[PDB]
Amino acid sequence: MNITIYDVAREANVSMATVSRVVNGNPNVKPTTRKKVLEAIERLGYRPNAVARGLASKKTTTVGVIIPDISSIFYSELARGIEDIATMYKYNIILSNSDQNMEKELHLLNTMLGKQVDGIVFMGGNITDEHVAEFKRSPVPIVLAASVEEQEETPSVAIDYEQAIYDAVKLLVDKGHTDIAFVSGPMAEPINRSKKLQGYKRALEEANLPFNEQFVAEGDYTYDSGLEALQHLMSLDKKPTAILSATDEMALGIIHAAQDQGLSIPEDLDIIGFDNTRLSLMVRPQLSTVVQPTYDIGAVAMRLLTKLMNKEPVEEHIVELPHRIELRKSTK
Amino acid sequence: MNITIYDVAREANVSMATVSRVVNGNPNVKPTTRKKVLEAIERLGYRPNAVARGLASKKTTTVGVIIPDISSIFYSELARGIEDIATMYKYNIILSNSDQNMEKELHLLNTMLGKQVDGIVFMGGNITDEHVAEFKRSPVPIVLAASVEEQEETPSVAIDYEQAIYDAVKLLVDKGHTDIAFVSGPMAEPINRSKKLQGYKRALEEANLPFNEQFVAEGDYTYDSGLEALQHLMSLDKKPTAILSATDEMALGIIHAAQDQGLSIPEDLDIIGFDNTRLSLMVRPQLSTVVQPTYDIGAVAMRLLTKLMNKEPVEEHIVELPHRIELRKSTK
Amino acid sequence: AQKTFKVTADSGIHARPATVLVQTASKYDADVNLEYNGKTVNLKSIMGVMSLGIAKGAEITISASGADENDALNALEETMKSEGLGE
Amino acid sequence: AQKTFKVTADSGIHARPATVLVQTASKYDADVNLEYNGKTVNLKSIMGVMSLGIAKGAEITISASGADENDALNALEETMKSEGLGE
DNA sequence: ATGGTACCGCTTTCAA
DNA sequence: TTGAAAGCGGTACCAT
Repeated sequence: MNITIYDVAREANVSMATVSRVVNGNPNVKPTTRKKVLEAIERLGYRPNAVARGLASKKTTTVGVIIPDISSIFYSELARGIEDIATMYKYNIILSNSDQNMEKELHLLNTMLGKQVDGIVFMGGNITDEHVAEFKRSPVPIVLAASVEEQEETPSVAIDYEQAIYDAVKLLVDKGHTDIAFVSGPMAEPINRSKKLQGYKRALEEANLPFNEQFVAEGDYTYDSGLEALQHLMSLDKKPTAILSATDEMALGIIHAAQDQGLSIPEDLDIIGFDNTRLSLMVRPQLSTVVQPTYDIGAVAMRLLTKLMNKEPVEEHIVELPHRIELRKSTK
Repeated sequence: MNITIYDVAREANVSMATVSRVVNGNPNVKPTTRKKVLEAIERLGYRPNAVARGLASKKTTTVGVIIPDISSIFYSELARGIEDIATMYKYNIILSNSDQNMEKELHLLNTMLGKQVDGIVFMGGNITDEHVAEFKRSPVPIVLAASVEEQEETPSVAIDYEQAIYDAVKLLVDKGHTDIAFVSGPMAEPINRSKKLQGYKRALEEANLPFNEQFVAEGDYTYDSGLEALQHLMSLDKKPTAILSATDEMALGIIHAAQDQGLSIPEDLDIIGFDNTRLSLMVRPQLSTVVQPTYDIGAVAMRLLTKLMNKEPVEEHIVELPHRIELRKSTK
Repeated sequence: AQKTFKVTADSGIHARPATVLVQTASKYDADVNLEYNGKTVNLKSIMGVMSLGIAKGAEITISASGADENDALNALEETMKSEGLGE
Repeated sequence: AQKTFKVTADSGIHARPATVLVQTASKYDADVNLEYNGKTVNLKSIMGVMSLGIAKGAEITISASGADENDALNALEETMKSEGLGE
């Protein structure tokens, strides 16, 4: 039987309508009245009922976060930026795992939308045309984090995954390597087949090097799929001189898979991972990687959302954060 | 006013009350009547407003999760569990990082309590007498995940940390070790000072082996605090023959920092981790660790909470899940 | 109904996979149970199944009595292999 | 009221630390600003700062100008050395 | 199978 | 400043 503003309104010989004013810090309240009702709110241990407020104010100070799998090492970090900037801006968060499953991603969107969220941050892997339609249907701002949306319709925030893989491939050729392989992730995702892959095949025909349609291994970000990715590659006759992994977890699988075959790093081969997570630094040797400001990608995303949610004008919706390459020991 | 239940009622030519039943799925509807409104709901692109329901039904079908840091390999994996079991029971999550900061923890407690959550899954490192008194005066049930509460008076789900470290130490004694060292986490936390450490000390006690203060290295969970810890123990005159880390992070911090000093694991030094995380099978050599059903903990935590929320009775408020020890290559 | 298995998953009857099973069991009217090492728990319960600790290389029984006590067993069985949790 | 620093940070201005600095600036009424490689962004704007893509090495200039540009530049220094972000 | 209708706790004009 | 009252979108008990 929670105590509402009515009880406080009674416990202070004032109108519930003014109790409200105090609570939200309304200026037009005589010091005597305020201070009188403030000690009353405490004398009853009153806590405002957000739901009640949200029905009336149409504002819930809560954004929705649709993330594939919060257990990951990548997204979990992203979630930190997202979560942390939202707190800065007094916004609670509703986290929910989609597991890259579409029926789920859309269902969640609806659920959060239903719970009257002031905005949403969508971290998807396959934003189809159907997502766009759903997105365009949200009454509140929707921001994309570290995702690849072909349509270019929803305001996203991430790094150039195309130019990112390119820089790497280049640096690799810019050091002698000619037979370089790329272990991507599920090609089913538009970020692999259309952004990471392109930057790989592009930087090759850009260096004359003939595209080797057998140096493109398809992993799944797993530590094992990367292990088996290096075993398949070192099976062909024309075995790669250096390999580029779409992420760190596949990169580590590769380093170890080689050492498991007696191969030595970086002596025998040169590996370069991606994302640059705590993982690419807790290995022997240490993993070289295309640095991706995961936290910054989420924190920025949440920042940009804060803007849209406040209707405040925002120049350019699609944002791109700067990326770089950090070599450790998996490269000579 | 924008496409509300009342709009559907007129449109489907029925009454608010009836529409509500259809929306909710009440069986007392004529197959012809339901159809009418379902099509009207469709034709009007109606989405029921959960906030409204919230105020009316006195429950938001959402639970607040106060976790210290979502970017933690462990805390993150733990969260997932809680989350997969929340969807299972038609529940939503409000995630928020406390960073073991008491002030922030007791705060978020309220924020959520005001947000009218149906329940809370709290996760901390130092549940004080206040937290407790705070937890006991919650209008909703609260369940602690993977935490330690000396006052054992709040339904929690976790493993017997004191027994874990013990069985690991003991397993090492039985291997012939006479100088076993312990690398813990911050002693401030009762899980280290009061549980794991005492488990370690109680092990040598029943092993009739003397307690060597110097064999207790206090990490901070940091994969780096581990390297720095291995060093200090090797700095001693009489070095340990095997070391036990309270976390996998510090464990790899032990392994690598050793392999670097030359020592060769396991043939030179025995090492056992704790938590059995993803890092376990992602190191070289494989890390032998105490298995903790991290996922299960948050999962059984969320389920124990669904029970309490549904005012249904339960056997033993405090629950404890089994823990085993997966031995790998880091152990002879 | 009945059918014993031998967990193959290193993780065993835990994590996400274990969840799938508890759920797949909740979809049938037939009270589905789970016995292991001597004790029997309600397989349509998360706390029960997990509090078991069924580690890899272990035997368990999966009963089911009531309406859908047959098609049920088939289901759980199909999942047990679709999630690499023993035959 | 300004002062240059030499990003001692291992990762530069990114992650939480970055957030820490940006927030410190928001603590004051003054118009705290940051300059880098010929580009001045508000130090109170998570976006402006994190968009410059700072990293170990490259030196920066933290501006300031307000009824409290003093205590402000001081605080900014604190955190700047609290998270090992230059000096 | 339906319609009627007090609330649910708080925000927001509108007047006094 | 301060109070009175109309909602906001639903739910649920009560009638019909």
